[PDB]
Amino acid sequence: MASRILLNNGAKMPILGLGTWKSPPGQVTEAVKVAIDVGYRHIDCAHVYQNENEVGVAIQEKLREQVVKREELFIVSKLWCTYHEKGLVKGACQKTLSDLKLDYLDLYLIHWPTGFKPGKEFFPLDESGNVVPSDTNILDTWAAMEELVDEGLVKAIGISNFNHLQVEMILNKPGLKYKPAVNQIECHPYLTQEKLIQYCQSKGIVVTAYSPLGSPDRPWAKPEDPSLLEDPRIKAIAAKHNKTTAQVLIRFPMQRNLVVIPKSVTPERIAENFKVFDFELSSQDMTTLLSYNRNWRVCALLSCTSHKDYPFHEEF
Ligand SMILES: NC(=O)c1ccc[n+]([C@@H]2O[C@H](COP(=O)([O-])OP(=O)(O)OC[C@H]3O[C@@H](n4cnc5c(N)ncnc54)[C@H](OP(=O)(O)O)[C@@H]3O)[C@@H](O)[C@H]2O)c1
Repeated sequence: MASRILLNNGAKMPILGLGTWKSPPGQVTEAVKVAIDVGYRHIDCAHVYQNENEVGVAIQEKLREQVVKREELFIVSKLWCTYHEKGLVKGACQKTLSDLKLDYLDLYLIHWPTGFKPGKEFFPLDESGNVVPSDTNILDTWAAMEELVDEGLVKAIGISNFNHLQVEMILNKPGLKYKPAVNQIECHPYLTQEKLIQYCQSKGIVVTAYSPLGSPDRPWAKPEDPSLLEDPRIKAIAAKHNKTTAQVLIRFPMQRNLVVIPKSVTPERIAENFKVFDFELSSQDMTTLLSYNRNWRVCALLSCTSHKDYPFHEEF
């Protein structure tokens, strides 16, 4: 297990990163400082998480203290759905850069394939509760992403939550200048994603697995829901290897050649989650974990199921 994967822009991306969705702003600065101290070199961020300024304070302190050099960090952020318009993309990227205290991102993703009406609200609603869409299509948003590469604001661009047809749409774009480097998708033993991963990998697109622990802090959790960290079958694999259940759930995507971004704000767990480079799951263990698929999603963007570009009607 090598620590970085080569992307199609020629850059190397650390295969383990720290997630920041739901990390409270008064805890995420310490979380990111601890993560960099214990070896993380990849941080996954987004404007919609409302905590980039505090993530940026941590990054800046570790660069100032010379704990790490900027070239050794791999910082990812995402363009929110209300900024898909051509004339809004650069300013969205620059606001994220200003918050993170950076002069470039290593990777900038389209957060969802669905564009929404621009404005202050992240989920603009009609007087009945549906998301109000944008008419911009995702090929014109991709052209605006390509401009950020050519202006030096980002080293790589990619996509998130795109289905196979939508990835194909970008790959078949007339005049395509840069292929997506990454598709960041939900992936864990209850949503194993075989077909979409195979597709992306065959095209040289690296897949990042989000919610690898099943997001037990997601807002909309219902106790009736499946729980990866408590699944006795996964606890038994961890017990066999003398590791924690979370460590098995992080190692699993790594052995599928995925990048993985577990979130924690707890210092002991941040350190434990990084100690996954010293054991191997067998092929039998990997096949067993894959057999737990149930097509269960943490993140289904339920307010957007009539948007033309909603990604999850599609088999994959
Ligand atoms: N592209 C997208 O649309 C999208 C969507 C969802 C997620 N993401 C990205 O993926 C990251 C990871 O997904 P996620 O935040 O949904 O959930 P996750 O990483 O699956 O799970 C995070 C939860 O697990 C807990 N935890 C972490 N390590 C643990 C351990 N060793 N033992 C027990 N519990 C542990 C955390 O608690 P504490 O924090 O209290 O320690 C937190 O409640 C996000 O933070 C975000 O960066 C992207």
